[PDB]
Amino acid sequence: MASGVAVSDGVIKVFNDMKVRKSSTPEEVKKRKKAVLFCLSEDKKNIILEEGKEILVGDVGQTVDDPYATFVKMLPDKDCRYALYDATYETKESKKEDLVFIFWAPESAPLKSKMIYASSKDAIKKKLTGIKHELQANCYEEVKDRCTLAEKLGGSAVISLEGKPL
Amino acid sequence: MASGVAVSDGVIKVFNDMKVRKSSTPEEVKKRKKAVLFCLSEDKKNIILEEGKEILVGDVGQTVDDPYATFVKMLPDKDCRYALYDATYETKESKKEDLVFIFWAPESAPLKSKMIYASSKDAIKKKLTGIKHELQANCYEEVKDRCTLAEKLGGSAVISLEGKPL
Amino acid sequence: DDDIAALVVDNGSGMCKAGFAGDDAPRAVFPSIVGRPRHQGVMVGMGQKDSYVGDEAQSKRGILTLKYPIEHGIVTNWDDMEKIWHHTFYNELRVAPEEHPVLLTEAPLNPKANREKMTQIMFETFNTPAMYVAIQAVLSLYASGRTTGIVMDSGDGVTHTVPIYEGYALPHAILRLDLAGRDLTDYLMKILTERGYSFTTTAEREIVRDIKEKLCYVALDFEQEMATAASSSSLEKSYELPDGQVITIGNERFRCPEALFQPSFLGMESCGIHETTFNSIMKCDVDIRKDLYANTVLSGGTTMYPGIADRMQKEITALAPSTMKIKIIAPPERKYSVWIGGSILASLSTFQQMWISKQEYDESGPSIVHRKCF
Repeated sequence: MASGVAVSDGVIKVFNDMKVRKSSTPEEVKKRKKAVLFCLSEDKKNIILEEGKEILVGDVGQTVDDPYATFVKMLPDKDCRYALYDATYETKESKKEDLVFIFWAPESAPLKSKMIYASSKDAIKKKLTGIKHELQANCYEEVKDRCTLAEKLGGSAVISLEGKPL
Repeated sequence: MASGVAVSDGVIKVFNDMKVRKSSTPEEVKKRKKAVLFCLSEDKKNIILEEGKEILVGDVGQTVDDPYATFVKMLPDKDCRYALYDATYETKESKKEDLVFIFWAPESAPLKSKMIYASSKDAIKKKLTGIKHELQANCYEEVKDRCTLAEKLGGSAVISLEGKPL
Repeated sequence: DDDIAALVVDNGSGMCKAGFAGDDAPRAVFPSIVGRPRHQGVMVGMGQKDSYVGDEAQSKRGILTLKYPIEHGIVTNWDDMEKIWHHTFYNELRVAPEEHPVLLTEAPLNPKANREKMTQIMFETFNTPAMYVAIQAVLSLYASGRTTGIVMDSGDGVTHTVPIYEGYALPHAILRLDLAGRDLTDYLMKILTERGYSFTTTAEREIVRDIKEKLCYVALDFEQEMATAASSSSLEKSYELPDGQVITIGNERFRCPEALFQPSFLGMESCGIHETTFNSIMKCDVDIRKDLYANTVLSGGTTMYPGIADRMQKEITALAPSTMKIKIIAPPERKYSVWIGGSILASLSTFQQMWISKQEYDESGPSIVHRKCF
């Protein structure tokens, strides 16, 4: 196999928004998307962004202090989805942000949807024009764990994934 | 970097006073300022004179016989300050007075205040219109020592920094 | 956040870094490499998009040709340099250049032709509202709160000696030495290989970098130390490899830093770098030489090896005539001192008055940068 899907312009539009931040005032800094969920719409002809499911950085201040947990909750092994998440982590000087694509490809997910997803990773990153780092898990425990996110970092120079878990 | 601070008129006012002495009668000769402490006020926008901390020549006669010691006591490495001190020393004929700016820039001082101070030396002397001689130490031992003041002099023709220490 | 946080971009031969004002150190550090097709691309389907900047390119070194935008503190190829600035703002910092003004660092005695042109690119290519050019050696001396002295700067890619008196660098006291930080990493791997460990591919070169900050040590006395090493005992020191094996380093703990001090191990007939600093002092005015000894500052990249401060005192004492005091200035934040000096004085308010703006460039032109400094 090679590249299951060709692109519907939707992913690029939302990705572009994340890349420039699309923010100035305090009002929209908190409306910036820490994480976004991507999936392929029915017939799987096109790849798009899911309106219903997304994670905002403003949430940590607004009401939820663990964005990387909500993501775990809204990503059942029951459904296979594509996602972009901002690392937003501290390494003993200050904190930056690594763009990471999160692949959720649970083996146990319904075969019909999951199989196209699995086969489409080359096609999905094909439009990603090579992505920096990636995290992939097929189960809740790998997605849930702090260490998997920290593995990317290196793990010997990171005391605080979110300023508290490590 | 070039010149961290622009001037608030305060330093010039006090400096001008030292330059003409502003004295006639015996009453104000002893109220002349042997040493003055300068610092930059909060926000570091402006440079001024500290009302609380200063040294008077009259002190040697009045009650303290070692002005250059009191200065050491009131200049912790803990705080970074700018200062003007009058040499008031004897060289085997009689004694004169060299205007010297004393830079107190301890490495160990709180970084936030100290860092602006360090970067502001070109700016602070910029308003000084080039100053004759300067003494700079980042620790108590260099400020405490008689020899550092004597180094400026030359040191081979000075038997008495204050008429007794050397 | 909002007024003009000041984006600082620090450039060198390699291991470049950037951040925001008010910080105590830079937020992100990345490799300086650019890659395009080499050896016809390595087979099956060549043409694609290739111009990789960052550490993603490091893996891709075998299939992409790497060109250095910066060669030992200067920029020869501008096309590679532009990619780095694009990537730093948009991909590494992840902050819009438009809200925050950018400060660019420079190597001491930077050529005049380059200085006018770099300013030119910021104003038209990225439309940046404000920018400033600073010298890494000047800031490090400045950071200690001392304006009179000599600074030995260990850059992330190049080491320069720059004695500074009253903000002015001495043209007759500055020399260029090419061994600084990245080069040592290559060297450490090279001696590690000699003992009996397998390094044959550029991919695992990066791994020794981790080794460098954790395991590089400087001995109080090199020859005495060598005799101790033969017996082994407690000399061997543990280290973590991603796979699980631990590579033990015993007499290599002190020998690696020694290459700077003793180039002969490399195969160089050149004098040691500490000695090189001494030559600059000899050339300098005799009256201020005693002051210079008390004004010495150690900052940057690889000066953070423990025991280095102890070694410096010994060699300088042997090199110096005698009968006088030698004092070394040691700032806690010496690794980040170069970046730190630039970060703090970029947003106070009175630094607003001093900024070189885009609007000014349009009027006077390239000539403006020479005119307002001092």
